[PDB]
Amino acid sequence: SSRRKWNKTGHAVRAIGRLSSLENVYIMADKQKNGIKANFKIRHNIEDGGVQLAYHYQQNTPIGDGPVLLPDNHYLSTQSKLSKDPNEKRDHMVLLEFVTAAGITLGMSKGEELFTGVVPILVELDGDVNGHKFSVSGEGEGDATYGKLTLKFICTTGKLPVPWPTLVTTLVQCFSRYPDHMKQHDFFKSAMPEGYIQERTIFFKDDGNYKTRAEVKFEGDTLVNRIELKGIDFKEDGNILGHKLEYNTLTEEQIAEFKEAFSLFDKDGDGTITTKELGTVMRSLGQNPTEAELQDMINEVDADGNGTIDFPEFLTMMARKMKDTDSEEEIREAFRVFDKDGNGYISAAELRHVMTNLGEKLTDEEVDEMIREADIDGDGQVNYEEFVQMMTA
Amino acid sequence: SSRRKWNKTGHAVRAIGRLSSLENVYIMADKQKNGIKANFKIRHNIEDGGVQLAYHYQQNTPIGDGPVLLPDNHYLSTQSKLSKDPNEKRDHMVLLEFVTAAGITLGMSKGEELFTGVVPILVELDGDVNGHKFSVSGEGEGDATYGKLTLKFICTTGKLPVPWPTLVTTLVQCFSRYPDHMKQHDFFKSAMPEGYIQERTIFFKDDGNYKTRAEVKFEGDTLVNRIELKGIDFKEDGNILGHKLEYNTLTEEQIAEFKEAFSLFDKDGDGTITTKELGTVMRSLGQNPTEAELQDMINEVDADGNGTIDFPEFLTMMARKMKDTDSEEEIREAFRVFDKDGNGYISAAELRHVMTNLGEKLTDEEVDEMIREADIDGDGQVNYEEFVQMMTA
Ligand SMILES: [Ca+2]
Ligand SMILES: [Ca+2]
Ligand SMILES: [Ca+2]
Ligand SMILES: [Ca+2]
Ligand SMILES: [Ca+2]
Ligand SMILES: [Ca+2]
Ligand SMILES: [Ca+2]
Ligand SMILES: [Ca+2]
Repeated sequence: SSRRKWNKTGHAVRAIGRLSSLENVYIMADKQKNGIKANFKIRHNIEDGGVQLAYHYQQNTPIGDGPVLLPDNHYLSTQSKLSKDPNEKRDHMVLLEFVTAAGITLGMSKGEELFTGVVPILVELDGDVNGHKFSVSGEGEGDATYGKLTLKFICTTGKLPVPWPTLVTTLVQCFSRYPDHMKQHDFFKSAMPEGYIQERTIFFKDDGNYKTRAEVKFEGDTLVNRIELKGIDFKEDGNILGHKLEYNTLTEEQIAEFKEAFSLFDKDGDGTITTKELGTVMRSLGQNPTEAELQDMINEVDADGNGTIDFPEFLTMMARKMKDTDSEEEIREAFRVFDKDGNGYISAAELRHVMTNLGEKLTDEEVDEMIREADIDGDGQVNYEEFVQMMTA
Repeated sequence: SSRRKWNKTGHAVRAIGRLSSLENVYIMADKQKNGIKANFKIRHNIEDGGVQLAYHYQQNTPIGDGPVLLPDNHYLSTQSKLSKDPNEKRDHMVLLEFVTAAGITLGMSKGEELFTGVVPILVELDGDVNGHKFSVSGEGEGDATYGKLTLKFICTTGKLPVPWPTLVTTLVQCFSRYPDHMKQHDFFKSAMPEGYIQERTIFFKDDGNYKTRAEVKFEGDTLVNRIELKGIDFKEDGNILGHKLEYNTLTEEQIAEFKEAFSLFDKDGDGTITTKELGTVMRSLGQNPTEAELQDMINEVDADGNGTIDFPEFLTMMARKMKDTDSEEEIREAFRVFDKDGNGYISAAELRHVMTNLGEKLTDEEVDEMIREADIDGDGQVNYEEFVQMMTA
């Protein structure tokens, strides 16, 4: 029973750790400066084990003179993916991010209209850390409907004197997705096109700090983020100047596939799936759930409780990994949806029917090429074994 | 791009399947009968692949004449674990379940008082399926504070003529946990001690049906469920009479360890952790978060949005499996909490301090035995490597 004592005590201590390790961006109004303030912590993994904490303090204020939206307390949730470009010989970072706003319970600007489509982005940074001067240039696109950013950054001075992950937060929160009931709390878009000034201090525990000032604004059709950074008090042999942090190089391909699938449900392209939209899709495939049943389905996956499914919630649902036998049954059920006449073979006619009903457009010849790619035995249709290979390999 | 077409289309079809496979018990009032009705579906795994659906329809009405609570629409969420007793030679089933009520947004009987502690349970069933007569007897305990049931059932007529999993739903929803804001919607406890009648029809797709009637009531200190079951139209070679269903024999031990840990937080024993309680625990270990920070922590794991953490939410948080490197860092952080003076060794004095502050009672000699079990090199303290072995092996 000594072991029972160790276990029970260890569980309680670990519970406290799981509860307190949140990396969300917590935002409040700053009415005195006609803007907002924020605070949060980032946990950077150290190579070969450990974490380097980075404590962030933030303030934003408008550049122009027009009225802006000042929010109730809330937070932003972010997922980032870092990678490398096989063809690029300069020191660089490729970045993909999804961000959503939450923390205000369902009971509920001109700049918002500037973000309804895909917007080009330019980022320019001049830095000086412990006297080491450097510059960074980036370009890409933002798609606020999905809370999505995609950019590539290059060090334009040679070798970057600090780790790329430490610069991610410095290198456009106007691209966050604010849900319908939170539109009156989106300070960032409300300040456009004239823009805002964003300032931070970032404290690296047991090491130095960065101080940053940036201007974020439209220049023509392009959203531009221009930044100055100064770092002081860094240790030559610490995790930053010593380059001891992990560069975390699920896949981009898969996420893009899931985005395309999401769009088949999201008929009006506003970035969320309503009961009306889900029902339209289900009826097109021959299932006719009631309004209450549709709402029961949505409720299960509705993380922020606003009653509709956004892309990150859809992504979470589809990313959940299954027991190999549960995944097997899921594929059998999918096969039955395609095989409309139940004869054990999916015909070209059946495949076209399912695709066009979902809302996809393609020619008969394109449908035939799909059957060809899957049709191992050459009989002109797709049997169950062929379907499994197509879906899982 | 044929493969891209297959993938995107398959994702949409699988999404529809994940959304529509809910097994929750959906409850509504039945005002005409002074009771409730419910409907739900159960998915039974078939050996070697597939699922056997069982469509459930349910009605409950009070036995006695006193006033009862008639609920707004809501649902019950259930997790079940089935197992065998190595010592038992009779045909049998061991069962562990946790059930909670939800589906009513935070904006908000005498029988309730009968369930504040641990209550003994007796279950008796007489059945007849396609003319095959059988009986079942079970005994165990219910602990509604945690929504917990534990029982063992025996077939008292010999070999059971149907699979054990098909009888689980028939074989005491008064043991469900209703959260504070939902107490006025708990019909089941409000009907006690006189009790209620529970009737169901259960339709097994492509096969026969069960019809059941049960009386659920107190006899002395014991909650008793006495049932008659009649099954008709079953196929001799189907999944039921053919015994082709899986018996799903995470661990009971681990769950009990986690329950003990939960109790260290839940100071007043009401089955939920408030910000006051979490703060009390954190302060006892030397951390002093503000009220707003405590609420931010709770919000992340607060599935039903009522603002506090119940045992199944705590269990979900602690069951989430980590990347091996993330789990490694979690254990390093736990070690630092124990090692108060930071010298790299946990002393008996330090271990006692952490345990007694959490609220555990034990003697100095019992603390020494814990150190002994972990102290591989015999120096009287626990170093990091010894701690890792104790926590992970
Ligand atoms: Ca939509
Ligand atoms: Ca939502
Ligand atoms: Ca067919
Ligand atoms: Ca074929
Ligand atoms: Ca409590
Ligand atoms: Ca809760
Ligand atoms: Ca020590
Ligand atoms: Ca030792």
